[PDB]
Amino acid sequence: ELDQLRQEAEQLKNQIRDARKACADATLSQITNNIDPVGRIQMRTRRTLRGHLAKIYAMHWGTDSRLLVSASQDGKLIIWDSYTTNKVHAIPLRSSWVMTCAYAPSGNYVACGGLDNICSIYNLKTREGNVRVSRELAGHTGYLSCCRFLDDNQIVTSSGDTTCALWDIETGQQTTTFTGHTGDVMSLSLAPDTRLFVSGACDASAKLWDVREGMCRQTFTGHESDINAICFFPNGNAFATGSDDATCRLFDLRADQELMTYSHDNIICGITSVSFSKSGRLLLAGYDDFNCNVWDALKADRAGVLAGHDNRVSCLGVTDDGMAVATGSWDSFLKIWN
Amino acid sequence: AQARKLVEQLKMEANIDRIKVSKAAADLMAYCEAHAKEDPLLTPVPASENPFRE
Amino acid sequence: VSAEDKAAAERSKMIDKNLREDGEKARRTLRLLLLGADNSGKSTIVKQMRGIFETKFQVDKVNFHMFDVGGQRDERRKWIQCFNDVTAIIFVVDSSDYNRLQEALNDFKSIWNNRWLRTISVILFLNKQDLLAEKVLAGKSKIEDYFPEFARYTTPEDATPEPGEDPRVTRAKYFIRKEFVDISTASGDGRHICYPHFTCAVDTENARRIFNDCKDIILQMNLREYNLV
Amino acid sequence: PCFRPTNITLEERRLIASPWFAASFCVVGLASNLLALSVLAGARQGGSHTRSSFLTFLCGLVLTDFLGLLVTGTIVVSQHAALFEWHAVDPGCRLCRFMGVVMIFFGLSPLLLGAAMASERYLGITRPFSRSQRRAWATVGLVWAAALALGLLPLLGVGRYTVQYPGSWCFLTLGAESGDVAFGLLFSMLGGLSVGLSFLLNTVSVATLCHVYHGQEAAQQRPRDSEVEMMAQLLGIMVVASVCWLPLLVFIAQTVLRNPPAMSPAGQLSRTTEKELLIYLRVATWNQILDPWVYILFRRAVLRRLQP
Ligand SMILES: CC(C)CCC[C@@H](C)[C@H]1CC[C@H]2[C@@H]3CC=C4C[C@@H](O)CC[C@]4(C)[C@H]3CC[C@]12C
Ligand SMILES: CC(C)CCC[C@@H](C)[C@H]1CC[C@H]2[C@@H]3CC=C4C[C@@H](O)CC[C@]4(C)[C@H]3CC[C@]12C
Ligand SMILES: CC(C)CCC[C@@H](C)[C@H]1CC[C@H]2[C@@H]3CC=C4C[C@@H](O)CC[C@]4(C)[C@H]3CC[C@]12C
Ligand SMILES: CC(C)CCC[C@@H](C)[C@H]1CC[C@H]2[C@@H]3CC=C4C[C@@H](O)CC[C@]4(C)[C@H]3CC[C@]12C
Ligand SMILES: CCCCC[C@H](O)/C=C/[C@@H]1[C@@H](C/C=C\CCCC(=O)O)[C@H]2CO[C@@H]1C2
Repeated sequence: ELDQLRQEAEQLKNQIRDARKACADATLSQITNNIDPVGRIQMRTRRTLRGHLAKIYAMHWGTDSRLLVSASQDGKLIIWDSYTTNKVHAIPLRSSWVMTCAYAPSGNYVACGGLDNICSIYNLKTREGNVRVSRELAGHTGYLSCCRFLDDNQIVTSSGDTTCALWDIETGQQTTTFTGHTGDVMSLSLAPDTRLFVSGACDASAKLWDVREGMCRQTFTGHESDINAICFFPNGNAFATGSDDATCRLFDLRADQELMTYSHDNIICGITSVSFSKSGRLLLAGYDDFNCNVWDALKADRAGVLAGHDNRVSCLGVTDDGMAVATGSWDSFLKIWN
Repeated sequence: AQARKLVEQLKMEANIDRIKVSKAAADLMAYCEAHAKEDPLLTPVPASENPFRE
Repeated sequence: VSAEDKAAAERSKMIDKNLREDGEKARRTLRLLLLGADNSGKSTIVKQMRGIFETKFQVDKVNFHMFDVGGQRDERRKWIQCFNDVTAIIFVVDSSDYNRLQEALNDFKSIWNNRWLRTISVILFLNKQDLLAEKVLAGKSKIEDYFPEFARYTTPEDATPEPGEDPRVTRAKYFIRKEFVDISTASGDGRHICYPHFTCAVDTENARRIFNDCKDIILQMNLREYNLV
Repeated sequence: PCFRPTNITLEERRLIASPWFAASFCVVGLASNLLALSVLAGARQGGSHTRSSFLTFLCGLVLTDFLGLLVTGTIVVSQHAALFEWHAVDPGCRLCRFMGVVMIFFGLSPLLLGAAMASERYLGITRPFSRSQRRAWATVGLVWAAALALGLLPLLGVGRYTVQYPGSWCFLTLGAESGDVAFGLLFSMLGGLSVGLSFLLNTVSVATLCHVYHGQEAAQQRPRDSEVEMMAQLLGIMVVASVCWLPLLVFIAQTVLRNPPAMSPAGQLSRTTEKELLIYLRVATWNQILDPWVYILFRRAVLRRLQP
């Protein structure tokens, strides 16, 4: 029984590895060596959004392209307009410990989660003004690490109990559950079609789950430590994973291979977040070294370095328009680089 | 019976049909080059066209 | 600028004032992180209650918020990073049973050497002191069977045993405290310190103990800030 | 006005009025303040730590001392050489009124700033349960503004700035007129109050630290190097500040008040009084030279870092 299952699993893994090796007919470095590298990138601070009194743990842009919600340990969800420096809303929090924040594409709803294990959805478009608890999602057995808005009625949330859950806002029930991770799910990224999503966990591996089917279509490995964050390529066939090994591994969906890896001797600390440019040429990654690195997605070279913040750089994001990059650290100061 | 579920998941994952690593790299390069002209971060847009100006 | 811009600026200023007032109100309290095990009897100590379980108490002039994490697996290295600014970590360990004592020592050494807790001090409560005294004085469950180093070890001559405590009881108490403090000092660079104590689960002085230890921690932080500059 | 009769003799230039004093003190103070500023800049590059108001005050203090030395010593050395001349340069009461203003500014700023720093340390030690850095900079600016405002008083009356012995510096006159006595008493009173507040607060802080240390640790729970170092720092601050600044303030308060007026009706000043004033100004000036040494350099951590 157990021996037969183990033998079958080993045979399947060996066959998968053989197929992966066979499909590796070349390397992206050889193909891209003929592309002229992009010159040095120098970005300077344009906005220094300040007012948070504690350590900022999350950030998320908005469809308006000038909107970002920041959550900190003081227990405040602050919605900032990127163009100006005027706060729009300063929602308070029941629990001061919040680790994940998400902005709905429509802009009428926001989601928050943390150690409380209960996700709170707030309706920005209040009928009579003021923002309160529009909905509460409960049922998880651990802290929520990430969440994203598939639409205005469905929300996908990844918890620290090694699971992900798709909830219906109107019904307030777990319409779907995804399981299979061995470690805490610390990352989650939505594809442009909002149908298949890649999620990482502490198992040093990532899995692609289809929302419609809810099955592990593909599983990728290679990282030597936990995957802190993941970002999905704009094209729709690749993504990038950042871990504590001071490495950023870019994989592919159709190829089913680890396309490339980014690492340097100087950098030794882990990566807190990852992001992609509008065209995906530039990869953004914040480090515990209090800095951000812009790598060339097609040259495996550190194109640029952004220096700021006096403490750990935790959250990173890129506006949909691609005109600015937002980064939030434990210094209690967000920043916008352009 | 977690072993059966793991075996089924492994079979489903192996059921995919990989095309080519070189083809994927070429597609990624083509996609990057197609939108290379719409990357304000890569190409600094004119200061008059930059909303964050002061 | 304009009417809409003026209204937005006024709203932003009001919001900023509200945040400043809330921060001023909330900066006067202290935060503590409670840790231990199932048998440690964490909830028993600090007999006041005025996932996350929050307790509030108010010693003579200050108020403390003790935060406890429940329903969490052994992989504490992830959420522990959240409590990198707490004033202290109240680590409660059961000092009666010896089979799980080594597990508690391993947990304490893991907490002490954590990367994100290299500045947070630890207030150690060796709970179940009465049970430990009864067990050691009962002539059963010899500590030697679980700790070979216990034999051939004598209490320091310049010592202050508790009044009326039997020599064996004080010897065992000092052995446990010495083990914990050795793990504390071996890897310590002087940035953070461990304060040991002996509770009884029927003592009302635990709140005052925490108050005094936190006062000392803040004083040492201030002294380091003054000197290093 | 602004110039009073005085003439140096032959032997005086060799021993007491020799130019080596000004150059030596200025160079030593400038080097010490530069080293202290380098250490502070390194610490800031390390990062502005929490409760950094003390760092703000220390930066203000070292900056004020450095600027004061660099400003006054240059004029004094130039006059010693033979570049400036009060009878030829700015003869219309133009130049050394600025010298007196800057001298008062840089003689008053260190005392008030030290009092503020001592108050902060006393609050942080005796009452730990009490708490941006904007407030620190606001306080530093307020202290500088108060010092300058006091310095500017003789411009609008009361005070009088005049060139004094050995004809190389220009300072408040020790006259018997109402304005002169008023300004002298005001300056001495503010200096004495600043020194006394610093001494009292530092003494209370040291008493609290001694109570904490001598108080039995029971289990030898702490190596009290940190509390010993702070006690040494506070004792050095108290002794240096007092012994350096009190004599000059006492002298300038006593000279103005005297049954036989110090300055004669014609404006002459006794040679003994001039020499005493010069010596007291030198000993007071040494306070700025020793200030960064006591506050910053005389630290185990700083000395260890600068060892290699
Ligand atoms: C070791 C450090 C603290 C000393 C700093 C102050 C030194 C440089 C000062 C204090 C005493 C000073 C000396 C005192 C008296 C004389 C006699 C005469 O020739 C004029 C200059 C001369 C020779 C001075 C030169 C400068 C001097 C040596
Ligand atoms: C920060 C340090 C360097 C102090 C700087 C203070 C400056 C602003 C002070 C020092 C000396 C001052 C001058 C001294 C004397 C006079 C003559 C009076 O009829 C008009 C004002 C005027 C011209 C003052 C203007 C302000 C002044 C230049
Ligand atoms: C019963 C009474 C005497 C006990 C209280 C006083 C005790 C704690 C003693 C022990 C150490 C002492 C201090 C030791 C050193 C100094 C520095 C000196 O320049 C002023 C007095 C001062 C600050 C002392 C004040 C009194 C003191 C604090
Ligand atoms: C910390 C305490 C001890 C103060 C430090 C010592 C200082 C004040 C000493 C060191 C060198 C000294 C000077 C050395 C020589 C002379 C020449 C003499 O004709 C008048 C005094 C005068 C000008 C001294 C004034 C005091 C002085 C500057
Ligand atoms: C009340 C004055 C406070 C001054 C504080 C300042 O930090 C000290 C400056 C000193 C100045 C004193 C002026 C004249 C003293 C006599 C100079 C001489 O004639 O040789 C110059 C000689 O040392 C330096 C430069």
